[PDB]
Amino acid sequence: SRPAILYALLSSSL
Amino acid sequence: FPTLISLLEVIEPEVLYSGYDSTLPDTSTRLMSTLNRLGGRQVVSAVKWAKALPGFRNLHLDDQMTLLQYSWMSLMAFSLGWRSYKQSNGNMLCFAPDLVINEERMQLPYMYDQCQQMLKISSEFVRLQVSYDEYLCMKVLLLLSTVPKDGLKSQAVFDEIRMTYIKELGKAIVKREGNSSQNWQRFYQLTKLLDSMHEMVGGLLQFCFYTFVNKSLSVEFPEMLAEIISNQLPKFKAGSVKPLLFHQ
Ligand SMILES: C[C@@H]1C[C@H]2[C@@H]3CCC4=CC(=O)C=C[C@]4(C)[C@@]3(F)[C@@H](O)C[C@]2(C)[C@@]1(O)C(=O)CO
Ligand SMILES: C[As](C)(=O)[O-]
Repeated sequence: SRPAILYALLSSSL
Repeated sequence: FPTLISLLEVIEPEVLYSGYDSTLPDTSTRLMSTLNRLGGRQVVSAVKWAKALPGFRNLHLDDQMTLLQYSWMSLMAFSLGWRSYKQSNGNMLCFAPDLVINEERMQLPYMYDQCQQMLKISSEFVRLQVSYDEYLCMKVLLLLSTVPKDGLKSQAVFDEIRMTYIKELGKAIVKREGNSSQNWQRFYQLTKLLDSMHEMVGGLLQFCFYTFVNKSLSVEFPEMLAEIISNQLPKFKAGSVKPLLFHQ
């Protein structure tokens, strides 16, 4: 599915 | 108020060290694994770079994800080209200051073909004598040069960004030379280069997918890249990806 770390970095959302 | 070119200069990521251990002998698997581990970190650097890129944060989050997934290899290969051009005039691949692959090291099994590919990019910079500012702008364009076949969630904003950076490449060319009509000849050459990048990178992308999928080669990938590659892999097999060309 969707690439986790890249997503975490781009949203920054707690 | 700071110029856009000067922002591009300040936000450019600093060259990473690989921390390769030159004590142990080189093997194909080890080298490729090291390069991938380095790539992982370089990509994280590129993401942080994108988030500070003027314009970029206005895109929809999903468009951000898309452009970075579609173009990470271009960004990395292009930077490699630049470093190789700057440090060795295109003679060696300068992955990191502590990891330089020269003529001799390329003779390893599997290495020769892939290295020949990456050197092509380098010699392009050599041929065209690209300047730093030209490079910085072209690099941004690469981020914005591959889109899904049925467009983006915020095509509005995308097209504006793309246009700003094209204009910027313009200023960079002018700054090298003045307002001659050789200026548009240069613009052609540099846009021709940007175009030829889809083919060159496509080559690298193929080796990457091959070494990722074919477990018997024992090449390792860090989680960052693995997640991205495995998501991006079906999308490329299904040819659902569209290059934006400047030419015919
Ligand atoms: C030929 C391909 C293209 C290679 C990439 C070329 C671009 C790049 C620039 C770097 O400064 C370091 C890592 C990367 C991002 C890379 F060098 C490695 O990841 C290994 C890589 C995918 C490859 O060598 C392999 O698939 C071997 O695993
Ligand atoms: C914060 As950096 C210079 O690793 O992109």
